[PDB]
Amino acid sequence: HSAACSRFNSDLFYDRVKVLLVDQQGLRDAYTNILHIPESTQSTTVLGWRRSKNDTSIVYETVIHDNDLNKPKTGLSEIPKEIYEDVVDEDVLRAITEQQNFEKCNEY
Amino acid sequence: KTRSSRAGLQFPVGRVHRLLRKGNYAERVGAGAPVYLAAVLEYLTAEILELAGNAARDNKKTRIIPRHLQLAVRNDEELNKLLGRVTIAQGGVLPNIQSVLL
Amino acid sequence: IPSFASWFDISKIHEIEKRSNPDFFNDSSRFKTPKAYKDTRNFIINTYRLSPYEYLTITAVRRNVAMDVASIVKIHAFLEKWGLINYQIDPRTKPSLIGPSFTGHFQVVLDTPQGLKPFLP
Amino acid sequence: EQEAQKLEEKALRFLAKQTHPVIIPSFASWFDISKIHEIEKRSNPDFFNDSSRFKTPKAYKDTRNFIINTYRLSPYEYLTITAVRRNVAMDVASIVKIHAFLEKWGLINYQIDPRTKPSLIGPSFTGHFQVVLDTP
Amino acid sequence: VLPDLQDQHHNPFNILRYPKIRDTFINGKVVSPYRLSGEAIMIPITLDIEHMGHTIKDQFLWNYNDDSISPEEFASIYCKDLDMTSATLQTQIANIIKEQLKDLENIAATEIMSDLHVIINLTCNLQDRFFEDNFQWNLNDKSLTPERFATSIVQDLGLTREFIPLISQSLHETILKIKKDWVDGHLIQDHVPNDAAFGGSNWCPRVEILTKEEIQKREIEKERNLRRLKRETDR
Amino acid sequence: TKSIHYSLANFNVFQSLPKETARGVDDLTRMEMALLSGIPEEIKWSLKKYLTYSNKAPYMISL
Repeated sequence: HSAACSRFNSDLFYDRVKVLLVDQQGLRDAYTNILHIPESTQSTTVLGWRRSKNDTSIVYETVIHDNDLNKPKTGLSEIPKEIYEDVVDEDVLRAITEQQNFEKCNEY
Repeated sequence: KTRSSRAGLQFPVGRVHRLLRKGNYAERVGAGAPVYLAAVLEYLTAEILELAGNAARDNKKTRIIPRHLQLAVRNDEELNKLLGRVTIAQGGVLPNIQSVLL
Repeated sequence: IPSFASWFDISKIHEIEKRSNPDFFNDSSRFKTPKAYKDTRNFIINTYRLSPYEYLTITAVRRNVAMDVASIVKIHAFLEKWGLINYQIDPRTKPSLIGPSFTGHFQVVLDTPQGLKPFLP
Repeated sequence: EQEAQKLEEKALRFLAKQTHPVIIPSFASWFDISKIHEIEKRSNPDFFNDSSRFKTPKAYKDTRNFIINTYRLSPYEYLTITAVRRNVAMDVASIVKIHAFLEKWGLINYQIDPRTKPSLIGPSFTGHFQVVLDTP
Repeated sequence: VLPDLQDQHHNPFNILRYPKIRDTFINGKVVSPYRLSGEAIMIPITLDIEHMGHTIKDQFLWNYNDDSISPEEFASIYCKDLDMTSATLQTQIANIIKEQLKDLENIAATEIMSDLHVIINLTCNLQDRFFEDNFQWNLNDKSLTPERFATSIVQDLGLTREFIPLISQSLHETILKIKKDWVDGHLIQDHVPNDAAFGGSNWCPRVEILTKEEIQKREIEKERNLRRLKRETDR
Repeated sequence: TKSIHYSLANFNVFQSLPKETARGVDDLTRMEMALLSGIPEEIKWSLKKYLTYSNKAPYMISL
């Protein structure tokens, strides 16, 4: 039955966090002295620098920028204007271009 | 019309059925027992012949000899377990020198 | 629950998904047919509707659908690009490839033929 | 709110801490872990122009950002290509090609000791610097 | 265990507190930096060399359709990396990865043009937590490369990165086998593992689990199965 | 002074083993590599040192 499908999709998640979050945060590379950490946690796509005025000290800090946390990332970047713009009602079409422009504006 | 062609085998179904009948193993013999026995026999024969041919080709020989049969039956652990109590004439023993004697 | 692209329905097939993978409606292959495509799509949905808080992986649905993975991944990457199944998610559940720790926030220095220099834009 | 503080805590939790400096030869300053410069496209790697289906710009970033990340976390050690080939599923020709390319511009395995080069102040004066990163 | 996510102060000396970092410092080595299209088809290359007191075993795919390194330079860097450089070892490597190519160069996935479906049942082993799995794979498809399927498998399960270049290669070898009998009697019968009417109590056949306990007997078992299976086609 | 705790720059495997030319790219390769990079203000230095080696040692950068 299909109910057992999620029964495998649920526990397979618990095994992942089992082998990756109870040890020293991740598995040693065993070929290089690198601690392999699942990539969903660290970062991706540095967006640049922001410099402000300050007389000898120099400060370096890491900040995380975002526009909307409760509107999750999705596709629509791999959707061209030929496939969907042909014939759709303008209501969801506006919701599409809204999500898409948000997807593009999130990266400056 | 021979039953071997109907069953799809190369072994004689009629001869196997006759041997089962006149062997006094029972008083009656079904129709699926001869074809089943012929299937098992032809499978075993094909496996042994394939192993012997591979052994002969490894020894660049195009004719199977008892030595090749011995090598093929002793290399495969399954047939070795099956025919462990059976000796083969002109087959010798496989070369195996102990580490303490080398 | 989708907030955009509300054209989807489990009853019929829309034209937007036909243009996505045309190899499902023009091929006379024995294994691929629009009837099986609609069946597997309705299965992916009915199996995600049981708990809309986890990430539906490809092997999970692969466990019990008789369809080539080459098309399973094709339609699965289609139901994530829209408001479809993967739109309400918790942080922990993710494919989350096991790579090395990220770099880019490290302080890199340059080697000018006149001496070391900090890398500041 | 409280979830913003929990997010910052969990972010710094799973974050690499810099313990060794990294040195670029100052003629290869152009790059980040998200952009592919024109030099990388016109050089020997030709994953672009869709010459095949096995190599793609996605696999190019998925391998370059693996090599740079493996090197910059332990710059004291030397990057051997046998470990890289043991970790990536790309064909050998491309792995060695991209490795020789990265070593050519001195991005990885740059032979340097900081005891023979004195410090200096760059044209950019002291300020207040930040690095913006996407939410994980 | 490793100073990657832990916090060390400005002084790098703290890294010495870990054993797996001082290990690469007490008995390390100093090395010198080495000095070095069209349709791409992938050809895996397996090699099990037993020359020195230690033996080497690994697999890798070559894609000989391009020419940027030769089978001699690859061994020249594969032995320099392992620091077991020997003229006899480089020649031994160039004497094995060339026959694999010449033997497999004649088979390419081009001009197939046949919608073929096969139940791929493969088995991988990395001398720890080996596994086996069988699924439905459709030939004549270019969207899903075995590398992407391998990345999906390593992502869904809790597998280390070193399993990506292990399941993909062993999969390519199977593809070559599926293409081998294609040069002859390779008619594709409707071979299914499950269905509903046209072309499920449980997924006992469809298994991707990992097993630590070694069932190190498949080599003979597969050959036993393969030999009989090949004779089944003729009838 | 010379101690592991003071600084980790010579533990047991690199205090006289590194070659004498391990301080970066050589002054010629540096010129050749900083000449095809697209950054300005850098070409203005490579083409200054090539211009120097064309009047003080031309036999070194001959075509």
